[PDB]
Amino acid sequence: QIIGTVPGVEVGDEFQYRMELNLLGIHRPSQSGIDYMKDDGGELVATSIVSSGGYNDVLDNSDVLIYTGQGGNVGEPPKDQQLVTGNLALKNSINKKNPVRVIRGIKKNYVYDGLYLVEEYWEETGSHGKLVFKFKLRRIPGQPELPW
Amino acid sequence: QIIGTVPGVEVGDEFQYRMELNLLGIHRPSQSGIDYMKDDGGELVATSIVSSGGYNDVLDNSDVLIYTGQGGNVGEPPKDQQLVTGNLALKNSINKKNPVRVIRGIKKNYVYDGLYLVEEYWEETGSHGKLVFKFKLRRIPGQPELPW
DNA sequence: ACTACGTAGT
DNA sequence: ACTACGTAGT
Repeated sequence: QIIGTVPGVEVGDEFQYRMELNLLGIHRPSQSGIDYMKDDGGELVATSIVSSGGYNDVLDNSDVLIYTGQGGNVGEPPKDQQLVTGNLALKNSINKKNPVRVIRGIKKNYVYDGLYLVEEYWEETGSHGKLVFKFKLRRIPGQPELPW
Repeated sequence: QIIGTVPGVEVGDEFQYRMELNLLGIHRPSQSGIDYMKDDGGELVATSIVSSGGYNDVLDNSDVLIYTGQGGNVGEPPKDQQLVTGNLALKNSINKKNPVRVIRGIKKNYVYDGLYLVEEYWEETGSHGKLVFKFKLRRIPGQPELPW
């Protein structure tokens, strides 16, 4: 479990499978969009996220990404998302200011996008009355650009 | 889709993931235990099976393997297995006498076991009143032995 | 749409 | 036990 850059993995590197992300220490979960670990202390912090067509993420070709919290049956019946696990880790990552690897799903299937910081999160009341989290992430300046 | 030996894959070769079986043309399905294809004609025939702790397969260290049909919620509520798809392909493979690759799940995760022929199948009435298929497969003589 | 002898992590 | 922004094939 490593925070920040992973040796031998360059911005722009592409992968066919989630399991390659795991083999290379980029992103461990087989399906989950958020990976996290405990820091110096009991607190969870996020290490990497995957945005691949789930959940109405907002990805333009700018430095800012809006990333939807996991769960609540968003993207069984609708229910409130919960500030635990990966959602809570992303939140905590706001205070820690730790880098977070971002992998983006591409319609060969995944690209490493570089490091981002989580700048804030908020709650939204979906079209169903249920809570959804949104995390605003900003790419750290100085990284190679990606074409899209 | 190839019947029989796959170039560069030796009896005794091991693999961590089902997806490596697929990449190498050993076994295509991501989860399904039976892979099949159409032959000269409209008929399905089996090309490979995976025995990995599902379904009460009978695997001793002999040349004969008893392989359970798929479905029926065996290994939702219990229901009759059906002679279609992979089950039907294995059955048809009795008449075709075509080789069938056998991969065995090992408690790094999978081993290629060599080629077998399907010699017969039968039906069994499980402890639930529902039908289950059993296929008897016999390893073709002349192949390297595996330790167990 | 839907079946599937998958997987990792907590 | 249970969650999960997986997958391939038909």
